[PDB]
Formats: sequence, structure tokens, C-alpha cells
Amino acid sequence: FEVITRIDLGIRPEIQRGEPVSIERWSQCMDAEGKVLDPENVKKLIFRGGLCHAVRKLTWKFLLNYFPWDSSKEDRRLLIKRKTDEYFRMKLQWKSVSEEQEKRNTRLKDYKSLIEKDVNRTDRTNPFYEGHENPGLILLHDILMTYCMYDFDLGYIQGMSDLLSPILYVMENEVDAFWCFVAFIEQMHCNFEEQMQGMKTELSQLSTLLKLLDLGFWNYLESQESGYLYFCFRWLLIRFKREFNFQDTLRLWEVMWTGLPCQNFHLLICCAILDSEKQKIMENHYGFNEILKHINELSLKLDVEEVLCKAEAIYCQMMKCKDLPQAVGEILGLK
Repeated sequence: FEVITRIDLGIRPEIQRGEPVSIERWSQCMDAEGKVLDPENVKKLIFRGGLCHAVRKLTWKFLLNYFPWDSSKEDRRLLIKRKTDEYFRMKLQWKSVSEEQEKRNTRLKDYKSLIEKDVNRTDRTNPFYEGHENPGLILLHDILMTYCMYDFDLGYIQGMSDLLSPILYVMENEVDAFWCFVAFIEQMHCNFEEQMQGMKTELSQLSTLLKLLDLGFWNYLESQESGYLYFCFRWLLIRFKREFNFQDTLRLWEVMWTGLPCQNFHLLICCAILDSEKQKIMENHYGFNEILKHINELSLKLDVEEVLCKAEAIYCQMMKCKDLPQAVGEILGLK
């Protein structure tokens, strides 16, 4: 990819972020039948400004494909009844397993133990999941176990509880959170498969983008044998959840789930975060262990909307570049 030396990315444009969607604004977007008037427009609005927390319960169901965009209120009433029966049907499958039975099913037994390890260790500082006997933690367990019946090949992989946690918090319904969680995992599903590709593929795509953006930073990582980027693993896997506040995570996910501006936006978000730290890493001659240390110290110290601006800015800077390597163009979906 030495075509990147003869390329030029001139100027990073300034991005104007915008304002979150109010209850008022959403009401204009929904029809009297309950239909979303212009779903592509809605996505445009959610992308720049995000969503206010009140409307977040209903709108997330659309973003996460639980509620189809072309659907009406009557469509939904029938849909919810179907999804609910289907949910408790599956829940019964793990919940009716006996003590004798569980010993003789090792993969279920093992999934079950991973869930308990991860659920009792989850955001215990957050008011939803903190309590003597917390209802939310029980739902966390139940929703995850039911997912193992839904997809048994996948079952549970550590970190999936961190992915469900915000969704349950917004939804507050066991069934609703489940089906939203399902859709959230399906887009990423490759990441969690036994041989993790899409953790590898996404990390490869990330390296390809960084090669074009800062070539020297890419080379320095190769010098330290950090070229495959494992300091970004937790970023991509948990979708930055560990790197932001709960309320922060909610906005970051909202904006991403619109699927704008390009096909993989989360990769540019990695670039946006890394862009500011490029010098500090190279100057100090860190190396892998020290780099992981520097990035771990970025946690909770990051500004969401600065990140979302840089990420969008890098996209504009790229799409406006007329000569672009096809390798990069395919990742963003410009080809």
C-alpha cells in the first residue's frame, strides 16, 4: 500500500455537532397511525444530535430493528405479542433444565457459570444494577441465558453482558431488551465466534485506515511489533463501553446504530481517539506495554462529542479525496 505516499488528504473540515432529538421533534416524525414518516430523515437527525434520554426507550427499538421503520402501531401490537411468546418459549428451555440434566450438559453448564461470573461483576456503581437483591441483575442473567437457547453455537462470551447492560437499562423490559440485544449481536456476530474473526478483521481494517492517515505512526507500531493492534481490542469488542460514562455510551451507540455516515463508523471512532495520542506515543518511544498503559488511562477522560466530531471529520476528509486507495474505499462503503 505504498500508493498512500502519493495520496494527499488536504484539510480536516470542522464538524458542527448539533442538538439531541426532543420529544417534540420525535412527535413530528411519527404519524398518527404510529408510522415513522421519513425513517431516513430520522436517522439523519439522530446521527448529528443524538437522542434525549426520554425518547430513548422508544427510538432505540427502531434503531435496533425490534420495531421495523415502516410499521404502524397495530403492526407493533401484533409483533410484540409474537416476540413475547417466542421469548418465554425459549426461556423455558433453559429454565426447565434440572440439576441432573445440567451436569450432563457441559456447554450449557459452562455458559451458565460464565454468565454468573460476569453478571455479578457489572456496573455495580450504576443505580439500575446496585441493590441488595437487584431486579436488573436477575433480568441480565435471564436475558443472557435465553440468548443461549436462541443461538446455542455462540452461547455466552465474556463481555457480552457489558453489551446488554445499557440496552436493558434503556428498555426496562425483559422481552424488549432481549430482542434488541439479539439485533445488536447479529451485526457483530463474527466478533464473538470461537476463532474470533471480525475481531481480527476489524483490527485489520483499522490498521489499513491508520496506514493512510498517519503513515509514520503506522510504521512506529511496526517497529515495536505492535502492528496488529491489541490495545484496541477492548475498544472494538465492547464497542467502547469501558471507555465512557454510562450516559456517554448511550449517545455513542445511538449515533453509530444509525449507520451513518459510512459503513463502519466505529473504526473511524478508533482513529478519532487515537489521533490526539499519536505524538505522545512516538515521542516517548513507548512500545506495546506502555502503549496499552497510555490507552487504559484514556478511560473516562474522553469527550464523546469531540470524538464524534473527529470521526465524522475524518470521513469527510476521506470521501472528499478523489484519489483514494480502493482498499480504504471499500471499508467505508464508498465503492
